[PDB]
Amino acid sequence: KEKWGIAHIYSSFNNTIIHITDITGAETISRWSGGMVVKADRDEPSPYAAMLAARRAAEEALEKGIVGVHIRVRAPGGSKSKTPGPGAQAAIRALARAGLKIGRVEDVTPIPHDGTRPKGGRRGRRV
Amino acid sequence: DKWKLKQWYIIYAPDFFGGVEVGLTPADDPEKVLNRVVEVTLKDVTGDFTKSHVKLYFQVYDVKGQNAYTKFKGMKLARSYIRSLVRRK
Amino acid sequence: AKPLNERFFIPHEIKVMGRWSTEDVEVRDPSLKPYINLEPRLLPHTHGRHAKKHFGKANVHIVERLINKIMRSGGSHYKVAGHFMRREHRSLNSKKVKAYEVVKEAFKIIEQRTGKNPIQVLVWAIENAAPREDTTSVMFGGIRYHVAVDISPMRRLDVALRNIALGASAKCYRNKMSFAEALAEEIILAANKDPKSYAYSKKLEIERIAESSR
Amino acid sequence: DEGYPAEVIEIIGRTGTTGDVTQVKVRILEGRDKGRVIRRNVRGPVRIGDILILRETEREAREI
Repeated sequence: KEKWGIAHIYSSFNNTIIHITDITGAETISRWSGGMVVKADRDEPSPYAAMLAARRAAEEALEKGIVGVHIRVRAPGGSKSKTPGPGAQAAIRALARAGLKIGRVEDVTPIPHDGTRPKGGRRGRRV
Repeated sequence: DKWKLKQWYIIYAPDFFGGVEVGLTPADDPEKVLNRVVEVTLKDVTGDFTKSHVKLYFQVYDVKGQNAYTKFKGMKLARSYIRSLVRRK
Repeated sequence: AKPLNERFFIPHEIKVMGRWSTEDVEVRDPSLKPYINLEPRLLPHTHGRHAKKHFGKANVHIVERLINKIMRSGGSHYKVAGHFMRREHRSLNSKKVKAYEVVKEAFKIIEQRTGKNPIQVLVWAIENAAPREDTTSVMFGGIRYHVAVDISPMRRLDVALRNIALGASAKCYRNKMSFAEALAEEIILAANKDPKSYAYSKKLEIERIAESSR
Repeated sequence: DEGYPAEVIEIIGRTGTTGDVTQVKVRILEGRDKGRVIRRNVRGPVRIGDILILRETEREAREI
């Protein structure tokens, strides 16, 4: 009789998304992102915005009855960056603090086995 | 509010894994929970503390009035465990 | 004008200005308590002697600090209330006797209006006007970032006193109101947390900016 | 609000664009984080034994 779900965190260099679903992941419970909390695009990937979005999502999950969550951190992966953005550990800490028990913590970034060609050309970004 | 229309079903592991409880899932219609996949660990399924890196995937195949039983679909090893196993030299 | 017994006042006990005692003055802010000096002192005039030593201002009486902050012009390179206050030949710069008289009259007005200890009212005003957080730029990588930082008690007290002095100057600038009356009104408003006080308004603005930055 | 006082116990070093901020380690005097030692940036002159009124005890300042 324990309510355990899964908290998927999408962390990038432009935004952070916190999405709380059931144990099977087929039932959305709460979904919050930085852009729905902060007013500026530059502030979207900030750890403060991640913490606020995580707090709102945790409050919604607690209201709906979820008491524990399994963390699933994810960078964009694929041909894009494979490292999580700044607002991932902050979101995890906010989830732990807001009143949700924390279970397994794993990284589920999609790692290609020599997949598609990344964008930017053979010379990359030249800034 | 569609949330008040959702009922909670209890997910049951396959018979050869002991048939123990693994979680609860909300659903409006019982057919919508007839194909969901849940990921668990052998540590939770059996109680072995050493084998916490093994992940089992159970897919629901039957609903019997708030009791959704599952079948075995796949087993995987933890990515961190594999990365620790693989090294240079 | 002034009574002779006041023009030739002769104190007999060690107390601030010979009229008010700090024994009953209480500071309930743990951060600012060790840095507000309330030791028994009659004349608040140390002739400097504290600028040389690091953290030397922690041993200077709060009344003398207020007198020193008042002893100024009001504004030279910044704008207070949207105006410059460049008083060159008619400022209180290096006029400690004039600053002392102004502070004494302001304390008398505060005592008459409130009914409590003027030093206690000043302590309340400083506590209610001391900000707790600020913002600053930190250079990491190759560019800067604005982040929120805490404020040391020393800077808190300094900012509170400077803001009170600036508010008094603005209230007394080019109006029928005198400097002592303006200072008394500013101190009373800051103690009562009224937003019209310049120090309290500046504290609220700084805290809001810090909250936005963090 | 009233913040939470915390006592400074050790100083890391100087930090900032113009080097006007100081990083210290503080111990929460009271609140939900009783006894926890965290690290924060400070503006203004600071010395061991000072008390800072943190508006919150959540984000710890990173390494130098």
